[PDB]
Amino acid sequence: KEVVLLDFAAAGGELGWLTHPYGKGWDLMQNIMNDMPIYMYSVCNVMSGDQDNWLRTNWVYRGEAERIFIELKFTVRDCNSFPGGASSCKETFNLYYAESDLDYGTNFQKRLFTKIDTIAPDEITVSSDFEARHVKLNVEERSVGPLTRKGFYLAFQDIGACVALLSVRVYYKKC
Amino acid sequence: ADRHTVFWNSSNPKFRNEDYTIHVQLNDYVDIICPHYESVADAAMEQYILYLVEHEEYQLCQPQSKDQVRWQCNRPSAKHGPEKLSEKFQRFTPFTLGKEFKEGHSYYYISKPIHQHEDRCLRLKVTVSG
Ligand SMILES: *[C@@H]1O[C@H](CO)[C@@H](O[C@@H]2O[C@H](CO)[C@@H](O[C@H]3O[C@H](CO)[C@@H](O)[C@H](O)[C@@H]3O)[C@H](O)[C@H]2NC(C)=O)[C@H](O)[C@H]1NC(C)=O
Repeated sequence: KEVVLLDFAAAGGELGWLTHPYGKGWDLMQNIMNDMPIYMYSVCNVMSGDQDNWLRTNWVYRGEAERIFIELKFTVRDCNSFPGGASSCKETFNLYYAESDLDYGTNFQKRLFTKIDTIAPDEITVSSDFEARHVKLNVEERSVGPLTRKGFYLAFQDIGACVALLSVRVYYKKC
Repeated sequence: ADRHTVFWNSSNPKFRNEDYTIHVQLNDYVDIICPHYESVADAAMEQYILYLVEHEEYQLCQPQSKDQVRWQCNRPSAKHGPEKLSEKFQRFTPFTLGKEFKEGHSYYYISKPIHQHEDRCLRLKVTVSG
């Protein structure tokens, strides 16, 4: 059975994740989907060249977890669909993590983070998807293990992509 | 310096002229702040559906469809503070249900009360300069 350690979509936008650099990259956006109020972290700096934007989750107490499974749901926009569209447009983002004994709070040092994987969309959102109000929601899962320290963070690095993160779910399997 | 605050309630005098318009730059935020209380009776607490609409629906002060629902002020006494719609005036979204905002254009919000008196039409014009 799955024990849930983190569930963004369930938190009703109360989570307040740290972004870096201060007030530049990811933003908490709000919207209506399926007649329900939802939140998302999104970033779309496709015109501005070299991007390096970090969204860090709050510290997650590990407990008895050894291998954690990370479920991401997100959209990614077609680099072709930008009137301008510099060759600095990307269609991936990166998933990182870091283990810790204590919560560092507002401290964020990227080089403490280890890359888990590049996250790529199966389904790209194309310009026609806009007037059709069609949400193509990608689902990607990764796992990291064995975890050893008292807690851990996840972080998401944007490198110049147009992404909306709707869901982040971390869990372990007991037995 | 960067974000604009609008108190969305029928006591806000700025709504009285129905010409209420705020001027923003690209990437500015507008924080629409729902009616909030900590005691009048539950029935007396103001509740709204906010819509983001085209000029014509703004003129009529009436939504065209469900698709235009932007947010709901249906938590008038939430312990965590007032309910809040934070709209960033981005040029581009990754989210296909959200809106894109362009320099030189104007955008329009209207509301309807949730099962309550509409004494006056509540609307807002947001103009992006540049
Ligand atoms: C309906 O809209 C009113 C504005 O037209 C709003 O009143 C405003 O209330 C806020 C916060 O409660 C005040 O903001 C200030 O609060 C204190 C006052 O010293 C300080 O922390 C700060 O200076 C802060 O800016 C506004 O001053 C106040 N404006 C007016 C005209 O009274 C109402 O609260 C809204 N009503 C409901 C039911 O939500």
